[PDB]
Amino acid sequence: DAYYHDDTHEGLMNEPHGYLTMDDPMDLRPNYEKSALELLFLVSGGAILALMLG
Amino acid sequence: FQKYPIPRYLHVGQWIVNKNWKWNTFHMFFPTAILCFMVWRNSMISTAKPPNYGEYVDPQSPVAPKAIKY
Amino acid sequence: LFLLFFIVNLYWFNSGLIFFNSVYKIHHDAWTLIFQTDSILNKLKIYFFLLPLYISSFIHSISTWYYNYILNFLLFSENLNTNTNFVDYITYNTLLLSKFEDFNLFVYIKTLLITFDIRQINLDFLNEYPIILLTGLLFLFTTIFSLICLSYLGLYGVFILNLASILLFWLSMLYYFNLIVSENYYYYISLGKWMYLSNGFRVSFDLLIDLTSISFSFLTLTIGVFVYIYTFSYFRYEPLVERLILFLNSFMISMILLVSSGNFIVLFLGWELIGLTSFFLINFWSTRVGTLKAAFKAFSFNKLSDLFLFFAILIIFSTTYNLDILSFNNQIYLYESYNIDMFYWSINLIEIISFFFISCAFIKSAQFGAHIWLPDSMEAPVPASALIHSATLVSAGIYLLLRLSPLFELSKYAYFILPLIGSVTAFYGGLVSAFQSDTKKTLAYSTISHCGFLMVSYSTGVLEFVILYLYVHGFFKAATFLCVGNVNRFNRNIQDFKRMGGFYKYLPFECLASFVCMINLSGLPLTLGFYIKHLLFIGLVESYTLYPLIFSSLILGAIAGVFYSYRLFYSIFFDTKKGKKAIYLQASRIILNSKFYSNTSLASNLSITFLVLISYTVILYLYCTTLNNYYSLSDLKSIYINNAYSYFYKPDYNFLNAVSILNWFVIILLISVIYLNWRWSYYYTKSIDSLSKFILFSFFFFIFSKYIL
Amino acid sequence: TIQEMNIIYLAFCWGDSCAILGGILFSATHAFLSALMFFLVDCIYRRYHTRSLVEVNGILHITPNLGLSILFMLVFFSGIPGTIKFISEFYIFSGLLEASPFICFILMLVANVLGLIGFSKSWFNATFGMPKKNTKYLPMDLSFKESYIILYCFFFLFIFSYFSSIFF
Amino acid sequence: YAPQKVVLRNEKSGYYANPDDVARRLIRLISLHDKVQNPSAITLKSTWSEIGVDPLSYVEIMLEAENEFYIELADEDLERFRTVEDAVEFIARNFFTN
Amino acid sequence: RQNFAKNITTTDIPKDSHHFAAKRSGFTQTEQAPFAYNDVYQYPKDYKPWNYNYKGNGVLLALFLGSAFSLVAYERSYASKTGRYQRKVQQNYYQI
Amino acid sequence: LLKFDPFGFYSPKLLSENRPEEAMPFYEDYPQNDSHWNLWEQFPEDFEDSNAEREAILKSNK
Amino acid sequence: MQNAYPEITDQHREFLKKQGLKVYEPKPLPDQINPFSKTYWITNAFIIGVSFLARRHALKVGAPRIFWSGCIVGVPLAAIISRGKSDQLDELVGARK
Amino acid sequence: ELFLNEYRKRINNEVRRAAILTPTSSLREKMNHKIADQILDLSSPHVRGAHFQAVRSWTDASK
Amino acid sequence: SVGSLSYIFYNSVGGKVIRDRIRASMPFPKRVLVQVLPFVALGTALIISRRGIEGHNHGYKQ
Repeated sequence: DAYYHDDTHEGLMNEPHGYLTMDDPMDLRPNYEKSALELLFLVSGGAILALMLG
Repeated sequence: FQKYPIPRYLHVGQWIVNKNWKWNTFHMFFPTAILCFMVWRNSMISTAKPPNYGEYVDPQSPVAPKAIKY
Repeated sequence: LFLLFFIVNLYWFNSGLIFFNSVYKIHHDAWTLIFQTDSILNKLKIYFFLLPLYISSFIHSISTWYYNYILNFLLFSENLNTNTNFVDYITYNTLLLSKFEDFNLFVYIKTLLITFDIRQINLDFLNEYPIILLTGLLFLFTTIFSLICLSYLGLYGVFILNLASILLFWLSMLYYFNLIVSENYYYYISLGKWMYLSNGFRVSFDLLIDLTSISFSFLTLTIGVFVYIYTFSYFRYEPLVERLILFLNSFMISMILLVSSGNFIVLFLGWELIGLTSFFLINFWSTRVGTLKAAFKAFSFNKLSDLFLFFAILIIFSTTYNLDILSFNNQIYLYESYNIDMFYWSINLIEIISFFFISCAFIKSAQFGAHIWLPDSMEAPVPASALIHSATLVSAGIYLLLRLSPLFELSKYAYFILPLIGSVTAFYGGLVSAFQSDTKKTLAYSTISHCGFLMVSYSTGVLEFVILYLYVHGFFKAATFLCVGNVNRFNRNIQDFKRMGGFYKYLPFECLASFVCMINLSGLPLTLGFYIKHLLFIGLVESYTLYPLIFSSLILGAIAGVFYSYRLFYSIFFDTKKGKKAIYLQASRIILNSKFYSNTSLASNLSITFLVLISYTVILYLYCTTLNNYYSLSDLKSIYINNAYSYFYKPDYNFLNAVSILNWFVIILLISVIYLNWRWSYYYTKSIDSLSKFILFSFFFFIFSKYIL
Repeated sequence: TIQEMNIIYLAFCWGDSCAILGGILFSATHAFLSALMFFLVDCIYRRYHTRSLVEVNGILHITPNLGLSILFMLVFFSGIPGTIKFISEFYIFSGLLEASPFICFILMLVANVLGLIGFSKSWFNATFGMPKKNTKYLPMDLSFKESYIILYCFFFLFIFSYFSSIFF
Repeated sequence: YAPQKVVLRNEKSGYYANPDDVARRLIRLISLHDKVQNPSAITLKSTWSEIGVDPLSYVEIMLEAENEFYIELADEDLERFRTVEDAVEFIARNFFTN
Repeated sequence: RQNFAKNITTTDIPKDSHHFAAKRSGFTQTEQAPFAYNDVYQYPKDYKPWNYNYKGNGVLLALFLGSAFSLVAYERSYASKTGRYQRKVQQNYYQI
Repeated sequence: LLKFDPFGFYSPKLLSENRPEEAMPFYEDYPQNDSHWNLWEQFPEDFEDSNAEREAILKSNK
Repeated sequence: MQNAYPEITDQHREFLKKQGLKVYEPKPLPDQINPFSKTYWITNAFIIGVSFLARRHALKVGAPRIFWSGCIVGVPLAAIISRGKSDQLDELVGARK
Repeated sequence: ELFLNEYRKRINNEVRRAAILTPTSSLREKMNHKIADQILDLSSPHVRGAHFQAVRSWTDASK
Repeated sequence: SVGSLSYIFYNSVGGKVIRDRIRASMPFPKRVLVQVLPFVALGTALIISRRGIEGHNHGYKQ
């Protein structure tokens, strides 16, 4: 186009950013809700695989 | 439209450019191709095609459609 | 050191294997020398040069053993090896060389290497096993993963990944398109059992790649490829170009799934998917509730279509206990003489199913009454509108009619509703498009008119004409949509051409390509649109009770293409400068003069050029496959054959004179649009003089070319 | 929830015929769908401190994960064939159509069109728009707990279609 | 690219178009009117009555200014303008001025 | 309200104590007292907040081993249901 | 919204998490995730936590 | 089950063979497609190896590893599904059991 | 009841097979030979299909 | 129970960065235990269930 600013010189061409979730990366709590839900997901997947897949 | 600032904390895709997008494209295309190849083999196990040119179906062959014997 | 020792050991092992195999085969040295009778010199003889064979065997003695233990741990079987003590099993297996029978080290390596050769792919394998499924899955999964990984892939990453997937899909689909259209190929691909639907009944996710499916899918995929390449240009400096691209890809794959359905459940899945993806495409400007209302009107109409389709499928299942489309089509004739006791009425079984399918088709493929969502669906970006209007969303009803052709052959409701509604819709759409000042609304009403014409063509009983009309309309409507989208972007999001004019200089390629695509789209004489409209009028049945209204509407809608095509082209490009001064002056500054100067994108220009070229090639191929003296099209799976091809092959004089009446109506309309002076001009007198001399020249040219020489 | 519960209760009005199968499947499907929808309402009320449509809109632009969850919840609630709501609808509606075709059409028209249109209108207006007011008080995106609960609801609604058909 | 740090909105000069260019274009457009006797007597501080512009002439001039500057001006804002300086300030601070 | 202990013992909080420097001289008669604690969190250099930073192989290995167990279990189940010890492989396999 | 950064990846975040006012107590900031699914405080295995101060003072007094 | 079609004579079949026609018969799956073949399992092993190497490379460069991991997980899943499909007694259009 | 539904499903599968192995030029004749009669035999009253209850008398259930 | 408790008590010691630091500051046997222990227990339970639902012990085989 007429007057184009490339990505390197653009001041508002964002690189990927943002927090993926609301969990604090530097959170010091022994919070286990995420671990419990991950365990639920993994055990459900394994039960489907190890009991029902074939 | 004129570019405007985007919050740093917001995980939005507005004017997002990844400087390493080539390797990401490689590692998101090729494994996807492999997965689709495996699914393609699995679905090609169950695939039906009509007879080719010059080929007819023998009505008494097991391939021919069958009727229920009551 | 390591490499040299490995090479020496491999050579020794291969020599030992050759010695053993060349001495074991004929069952004389099979055992005698192998476990020779002690004689410790002999023992070292057999344990020293067959040592590479023995040592490896020792590994085979310990690798399998532990492996079996793993199974014993994982499966609770075999009671492990209590019969042995690990001192008899190891000695027995290690000293037993019968494992190395007819086995060579280099031959195994060669077989490993030749298991990935691509020179032996062969063409019969491609014919027998459709690779198009692999590329379609690749496109679908790349689209989904790009939707999930919008941060790993930036603008360029998303564009390149989806471009590669879509190009592989298009290249794969061209070969199978040729095979299916010409050489009577089709495939039924079962992707495993999908889900239970009745007690003991399980439907499977099946796909049917046949003539109807390949036609719709190839049209959709070509339009989608050349819109996707164009989409990146149209959304140049917009916040969510990756989002627009992924929405387009999702809508494309939804339509491909819809047209490739093998069951009514995959059909309903594709219907709902195209509905929701169109809703998301229309509601691209999520920050606007003004877009939300239009997208929600489209969503409501799609939900009504889903209700009708679901009820029709439920009636089919309750009648036949079957959901396979092929089985339903080939056995629905048995249920013609059937009725359903619904409330106080006894409705014919075919009549009610056809009513529901036809309502579902009419809502999607916009017909009169149910069309009102399509003009409001222009809030979507231009690439989205091009995909929606050229094919896909408005061609879904045509796909419903073509896929279930045997059902609608035996329906009195279809016989009465398809031609009447089609002609009314064609007349309405063409007439309103002839009066629209917005470019996108003009093309939307043109799409409505051509959908009505497609309904009429289906009512004629000839499915080849339906396919030809669908292809021509889709290709040229998509190209015209891209051209008017470039025009709208140059005009800075003002779509009405009352603020345009003089854009030929600023948009030369757009002007010329739009001219070509409009003369093809509007069915002007000597063009493919003229051919498809002539074919439509060839097969139009005259036994309808409302034939006067039907034929009058068809004529008035067929003559309406000239008006909207001329108005759009001339007002956009060659009218006076009705636009704003900022549009013209900013793009005409002397500093901008360079070899890079362009008010559009080189990628947009190349995409439109290649789209037009491929459209011409495909339409010519279809014409040769259908309209030639040698009919080479594949089976359309329809047993209702009328005599409409007789008037195409050996017409009578009355039909030629009627089509001549239509041609002269078109000529008079061209004369009107070209020479009528609605405004004062310095050339007003000279325009009348030009008209007079043109009339006289035409008369004398007719006199000389017919009689004198 | 009232609509789904009445539909399920309809399937048990034919005694022990082959209609309780659809009732059981729809019971499970409505359990998961109601859990997901009330969890989404909980997330909205904890983020924006409101549930009314006139107070919160434009969730997709400030809380993209919540808006995506809302949209996919609507997709699942619309009886998409891949999930188990479509299976339950197929069972019950086939049985009712063979029992009473006109009443089956009336039930499918009112539930799957008018009710669905209203339900989507009240959710689409919340998902889209502009969250212009109270920019200082705008919340953050979805946490891992809520994201995983929503994903588990989606995963069950999808994968339960592959359960053994012996009992269905 | 973005500096990876939090960067706030830059108000800059507060004008989305050059104030001097907008003022000169507006004064040239005003001088085009038949009832404006002296273009050289037009100043930003000058009033419409001072430069001899009646309400109807002001309506015409403002409509042509809207056509020129690629914007539309509400009647309340147009009546809010008391001087050429006010008109130029409103046009230059408009985000859509072109 | 939250009542957990910020001063964890399992590890040391990654901190940057040089970003903010507390004032220690040149105070005026109306200035406020400086702040005692000025350490700020220091994220890893290769940390991306927009994705999962999971760089392990545990989940992949667990899923792969579960799938392999499913495969071998299905093989044994098919062998048993056919009345054999191991699957009998036919010389030719055809499409279903 | 532009300046909002509660986790301190783009705008540095104090361990004190806020500068207390000269008229307010040093209360912590409310976390973005107010989850109460927290275990008891986790200490490393083989953690020596004996009251060494009291033991030393008692030894001195003994 | 019965033949369901009007029977034709062996003389007619011989005449058709004389005219160049060939009787349609199902063809066995190729080693690539057959889930019980050394070629199939060598392809699976190659997929596993290249997927692990590409996971290493992606971790090095920050590219996603989730899709290569999905390939690794689905290599035995695809085999399970394929062999279950091949073992079931049901047929659709393919060779008769 | 499930076995009669299996009969209908098998006849539908054989119709699908005929739709692929036999072109439309001669499919309906071969279908009207034997298959169509069995399709009409395994119809809405004779098999439960998707219906809630297969309304059978005690004699029909015993048969 | 052992797998569920081990998975949570090892993967719920803090945020992402905190957990990464804690797991990095571990001996190799401790990391192996953190990974191997939660998987082995659940996998063995599922294997026991699979052997429960199966009949490989039937003697009428050839």
